[PDB]
Amino acid sequence: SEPSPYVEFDRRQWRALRMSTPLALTEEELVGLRGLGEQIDLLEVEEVYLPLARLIHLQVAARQRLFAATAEFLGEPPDRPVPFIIGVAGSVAVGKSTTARVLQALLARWDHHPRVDLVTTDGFLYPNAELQRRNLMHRKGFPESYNRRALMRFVTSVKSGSDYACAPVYSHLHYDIIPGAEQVVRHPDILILEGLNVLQTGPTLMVSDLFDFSLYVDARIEDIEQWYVSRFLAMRTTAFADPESHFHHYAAFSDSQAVVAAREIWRTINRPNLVENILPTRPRATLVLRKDADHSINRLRLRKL
Amino acid sequence: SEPSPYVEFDRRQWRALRMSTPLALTEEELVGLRGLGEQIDLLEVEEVYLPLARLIHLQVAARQRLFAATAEFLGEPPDRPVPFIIGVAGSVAVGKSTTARVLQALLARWDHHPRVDLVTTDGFLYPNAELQRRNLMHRKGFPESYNRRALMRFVTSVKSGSDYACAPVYSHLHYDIIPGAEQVVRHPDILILEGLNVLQTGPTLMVSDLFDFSLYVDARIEDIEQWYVSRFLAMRTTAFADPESHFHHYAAFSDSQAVVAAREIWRTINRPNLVENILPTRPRATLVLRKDADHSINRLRLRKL
Ligand SMILES: CC(C)(COP(=O)(O)OP(=O)(O)OC[C@H]1O[C@@H](n2cnc3c(N)ncnc32)[C@H](O)[C@@H]1OP(=O)(O)O)[C@@H](O)C(=O)NCCC(=O)NCCSSCCO
Ligand SMILES: CC(C)(COP(=O)(O)OP(=O)(O)OC[C@H]1O[C@@H](n2cnc3c(N)ncnc32)[C@H](O)[C@@H]1OP(=O)(O)O)[C@@H](O)C(=O)NCCC(=O)NCCSSCCO
Repeated sequence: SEPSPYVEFDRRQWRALRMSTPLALTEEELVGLRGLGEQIDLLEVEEVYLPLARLIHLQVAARQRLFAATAEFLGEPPDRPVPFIIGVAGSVAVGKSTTARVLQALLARWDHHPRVDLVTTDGFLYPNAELQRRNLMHRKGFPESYNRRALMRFVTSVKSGSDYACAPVYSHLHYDIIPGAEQVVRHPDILILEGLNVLQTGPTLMVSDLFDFSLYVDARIEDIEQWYVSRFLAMRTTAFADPESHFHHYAAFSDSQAVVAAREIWRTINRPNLVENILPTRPRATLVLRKDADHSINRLRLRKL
Repeated sequence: SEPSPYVEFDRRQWRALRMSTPLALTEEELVGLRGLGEQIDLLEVEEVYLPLARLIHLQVAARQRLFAATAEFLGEPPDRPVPFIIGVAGSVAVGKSTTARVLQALLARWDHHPRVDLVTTDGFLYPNAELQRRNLMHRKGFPESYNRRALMRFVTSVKSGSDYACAPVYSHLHYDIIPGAEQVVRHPDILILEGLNVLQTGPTLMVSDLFDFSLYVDARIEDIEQWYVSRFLAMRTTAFADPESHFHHYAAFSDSQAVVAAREIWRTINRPNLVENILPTRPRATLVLRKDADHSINRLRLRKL
């Protein structure tokens, strides 16, 4: 009685689209792809990520057909397909990075055996020096803190079938970009771009306009704040514990101080960014994975149109 | 030495992509599709619109393949394809409406014989009453003067394979929407949406996100002002001449007054709208037809990626 471009699913419903897709991941390999605080088990990989993987390959061939028509039209000469670009977006601490890692492993282990790369956009973040100069240290993560010009070049270069294309490297440990570090990407079959900012749209063409498929990992804003604070507290004995950690001073905080500090940074930087720039981007993602307070994925929204 | 998602053409180059596409339009039929002030001849239809028509059908099949994958995935039941939506955008008086009419006739006369409809977005303009109430009479044509909610419904409804979907009707003569008038669209093979506003992007999903192909008819902003003023002067003896014309008072203007009036409305309403909302939309169109001062199409920009 009122059409929608979306189709909504239940884990029970989605679970059924797996068909007879092979589970090529061990419980040992899954654990190494897992992020701090993530609750993902093989059952979810089976129940949720397998159908998603199937759907994606179905479309990788169908999309390769499209560029064929434009090629047949322009009447140009291949054997090297157009890379299939996938964008993964989500809030900080919502688990998008884990989702991206699983998705890569799952896709790379497919009969025809593709070359699946994964690049995180934080490598296109301006160096801390440039941020201070632009007065954006307090806005790290916002669309302005990234070198969107460079990011666009990279993706354009890769999808154009460039032989070699490389990107800068970000160190979460040093909270800055690594001097002289490069991530090289040579003609991949599927490139996964993961970032807070990736689904952004605008006046000029943007990276989002070059995606062939996009995932938005969603959760309740109040639940993410919890995951964030939790992770923060747990990093006192892991990352912050390292002397080279930029936030080594946090390691000594007490459960009490830590929760305060964590909440401050959240409502001050991460929350505004989520509400203002990331969330407004959800409507356009191809697939939206809605997570529950327990980190469990129980609802899925697919773009049929 | 720096990739781009576009490919630029010369009329000579583009002219060559026609291959052996049949010219099924008479010089008599072309004239009836022509707009006041337009200089389009069969040569241009042959030289420019024929390759474009070929390219479009190439992609209509390739795109139908894509929805097939999503269908095979969801494992649903067809014989009635997903309508192929084409958006045509451009400034007022740039000729987009003529371009749209030619494109429709050209496409509808193709071997397999498709059902090609054409809807103009001005029918989704709020009635003059609603505009006055919202204080937008001076902003007729801007994105806010349209009922984007209704427009989105319509297109969504049609692409969903709706049996019947209908739209309101706008009268250029009465400068308002016709009471009780409906344009009915029954499961078309290709729906062409033509409007100033169609390529607009935003926070939520928009009509532009549902297009499968888009044309942007471009020209020099200074040349359009000329075409506009010219047309205005010529409408004194055509449209404005009719007693029922909302702008019947303009028919009596002298060449002098008319040019003044025309220029006022231009720099006041149409130009701002062009610069502010329409032009910023060009980068995203699939095909950009650049017209020359003589109304001739001499350059084409295609989105390869
Ligand atoms: C730098 C930036 C923009 C990075 O955004 P991301 O999208 O990468 O954040 P996300 O939550 O997805 O983190 C991705 C990975 O990066 C890890 N990570 C994040 N921050 C740090 C860190 N400081 N040290 C070590 N690892 C970190 C995080 O644990 C994930 O690892 P795994 O999934 O393998 O377990 C963001 O963390 C930031 O700094 N935002 C504003 C300032 C801020 O939040 N400062 C607090 C610093 S201590 S708190 C925990 C990280 O926010
Ligand atoms: C109503 C609106 C938004 C319509 O925008 P459109 O995109 O349809 O304009 P566009 O230039 O593409 O016109 C499309 C057709 O609509 C015709 N047309 C435009 N205005 C009128 C009119 N007032 N009376 C009769 N026909 C008209 C025009 O000649 C085209 O016909 P053909 O291609 O078959 O020869 C626009 O004309 C408008 O009113 N804009 C702001 C106010 C304004 O410009 N007022 C001046 C009124 S007299 S001047 C000539 C039309 O601007």
